[PDB]
Amino acid sequence: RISVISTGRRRQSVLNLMT
Amino acid sequence: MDKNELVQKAKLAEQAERYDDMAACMKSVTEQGAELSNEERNLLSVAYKNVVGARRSSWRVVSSIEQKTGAEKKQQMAREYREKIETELRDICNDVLSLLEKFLIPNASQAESKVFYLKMKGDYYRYLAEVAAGDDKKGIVDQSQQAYQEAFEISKKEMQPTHPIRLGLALNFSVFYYEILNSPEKACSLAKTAFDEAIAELDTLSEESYKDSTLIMQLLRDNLTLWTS
Amino acid sequence: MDKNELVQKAKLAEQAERYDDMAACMKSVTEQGAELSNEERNLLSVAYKNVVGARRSSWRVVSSIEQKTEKKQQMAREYREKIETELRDICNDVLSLLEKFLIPNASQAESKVFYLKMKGDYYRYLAEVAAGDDKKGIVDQSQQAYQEAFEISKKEMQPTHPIRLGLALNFSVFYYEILNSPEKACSLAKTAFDEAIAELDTLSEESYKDSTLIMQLLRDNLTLWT
Ligand SMILES: OC[C@H]1O[C@@](CO)(O[C@H]2O[C@H](CO)[C@@H](O)[C@H](O)[C@H]2O)[C@@H](O)[C@@H]1O
Ligand SMILES: OC[C@H]1O[C@@](CO)(O[C@H]2O[C@H](CO)[C@@H](O)[C@H](O)[C@H]2O)[C@@H](O)[C@@H]1O
Ligand SMILES: [Cl-]
Ligand SMILES: [Cl-]
Ligand SMILES: [Cl-]
Ligand SMILES: [Cl-]
Repeated sequence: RISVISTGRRRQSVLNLMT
Repeated sequence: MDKNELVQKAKLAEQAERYDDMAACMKSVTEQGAELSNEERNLLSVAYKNVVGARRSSWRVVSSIEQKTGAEKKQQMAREYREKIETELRDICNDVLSLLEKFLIPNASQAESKVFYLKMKGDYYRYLAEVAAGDDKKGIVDQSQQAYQEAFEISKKEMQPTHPIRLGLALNFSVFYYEILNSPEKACSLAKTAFDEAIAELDTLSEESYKDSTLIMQLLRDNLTLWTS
Repeated sequence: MDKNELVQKAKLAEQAERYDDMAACMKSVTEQGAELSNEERNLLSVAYKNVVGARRSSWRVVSSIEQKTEKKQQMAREYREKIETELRDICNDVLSLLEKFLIPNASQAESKVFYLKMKGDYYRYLAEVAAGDDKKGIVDQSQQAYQEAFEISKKEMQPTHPIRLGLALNFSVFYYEILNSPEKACSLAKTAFDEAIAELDTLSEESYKDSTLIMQLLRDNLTLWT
């Protein structure tokens, strides 16, 4: 399941998602 | 394609984290001319949030690098890359603002939806303002502020202080003040008023309404804390 | 355009997390025909790993959706095929650079093994989404690339060398996942693990910083697999 490759507080803004 | 095929493809693309595909699907849905359902609106909004968000994040990284580099051909490289990203960003925002003008805002049949789309117009002009320079900037900033202000008046008249969209508008409009107009005092006043008017009615809410409202109330609270400390 | 300039653009694209831009830069660098520096080799590898990785991830999600469902089950299939085409294009892109520039120009065993392993890897990604007739020829090209890398690394590299270890790991995974032959997979990973531990029993110091962690991957597969 594993293979390998070798090498040499911000302000909030909001999106409302109404159901 | 018909609407349902487009909507299901948008949902597939969302699952596959392919947001450009997702946005193209929902743009086509919007362009069929019927008022969007809450679900279609959410898919559209989430798609473009991710598409423009990737550019905003990249822009801030490359802007920072450009500003922190003893000039060289290095600074010019970063400048040009920044401008490449800005063009993508502007095209994305113009697309959204055109959908808002031609379809979304005209078709909005309820106060809730109307405030939502005007807030969204304020947001995407705000993203243009983040990246605007000189002559164009003032005009863009005014367009953002006018969308937000109109959203604000309708929400005040038509919605409960605890409504998540009324609260979320207050949040992003306060961010606009703080960050785009560099007016901290108005930003904090706006945010605090929305917060205080919501707690005063928090007893009205059901178990579920309460959770919706309190999530955005926390965001107002935390922005305020950040800005007054 | 200046190579050093393309390289600095690649690094900018990387920091901005725009990996398609990053890959396009390193591709142009490769096409200039000079042998890649170690830095350039890493940037190229990292760029395409991310680019192809996004499609592989998308492909696995959309396949899993397609399985767990007649009109929706077919929409997924045609989306999956759209993703497969991007994926195949990316793999063919990489495999062409390897064939035309990287592998023939590699003047060191370490670079040559690295690129042959990369060839094995990208043919493996093609085999992950290959169907019917074409799959067997893809699978064979992957195996021959790995095998060629393997023979060189056995002669020229220490058993604990991270590239030699990473090759044994990926080649063993290929045997298991692509050829479904854990008898070959276990044997190769075991032999590779045993040779590396014999070296560490002899020397006082590990020669490379990442040897032991890759060795762990080998044994864990050896224990997980038979
Ligand atoms: O990422 C924005 C950038 O992408 C391009 C294609 O290279 O256009 C895509 O995105 C636009 C904005 O959403 C869409 O209007 C367009 O249909 C889509 O191909 C560029 O044109 C744009 O600058
Ligand atoms: O994502 C793969 C997809 O991208 C396209 C452009 O839409 O091609 C780009 O990626 C290829 C693979 O790395 C490059 O060979 C090509 O030069 C680059 O523009 C498609 O052609 C491809 O399917
Ligand atoms: Cl479409
Ligand atoms: Cl719907
Ligand atoms: Cl609170
Ligand atoms: Cl270099």
